[PDB]
Amino acid sequence: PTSSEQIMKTGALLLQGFIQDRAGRMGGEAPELALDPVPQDASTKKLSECLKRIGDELDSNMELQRMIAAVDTDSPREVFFRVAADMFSDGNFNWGRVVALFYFASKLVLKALCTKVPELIRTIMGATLDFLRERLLGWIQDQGGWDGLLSYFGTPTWQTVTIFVAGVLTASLTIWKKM
Repeated sequence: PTSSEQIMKTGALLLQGFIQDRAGRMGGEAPELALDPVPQDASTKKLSECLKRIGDELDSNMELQRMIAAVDTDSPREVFFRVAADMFSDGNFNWGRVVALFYFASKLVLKALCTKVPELIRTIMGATLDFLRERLLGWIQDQGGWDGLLSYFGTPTWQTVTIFVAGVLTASLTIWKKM
């Protein structure tokens, strides 16, 4: 539950489930994912549904979409890390930054699927989970695991929470664009 193995596993399945959902929206079963889909249990599915709803709102943030559409790199891992390290360089973590990270990593993977480069999939997911372990694992264990993500976004004005999620990601992309 709060074990490092469960926290890593849930992070992997959350990232996978979000990518697979967007993959299916664009191409049904056609996209070559190159990671085996894992059936999700009841608790993890609730987290995946939360991330799905936040992802849809982030998709409708114009400034953020402009910034993400502006990344066109042969090395998505390098921009992923620049954004990840900047976002968490302040040392004041909360679930909105975690969500923004998983959202941005998923978009990087989707641009690889959409360009028929399935090896970037494992590279980006590997980097995301490595970053999860090195930077975020201690804080998530302190929170009691992933369940608190659900509390964070469980309010009627979750869209106002999501302004700050989009905001922190836009700020780190602006940093990377000036690097």
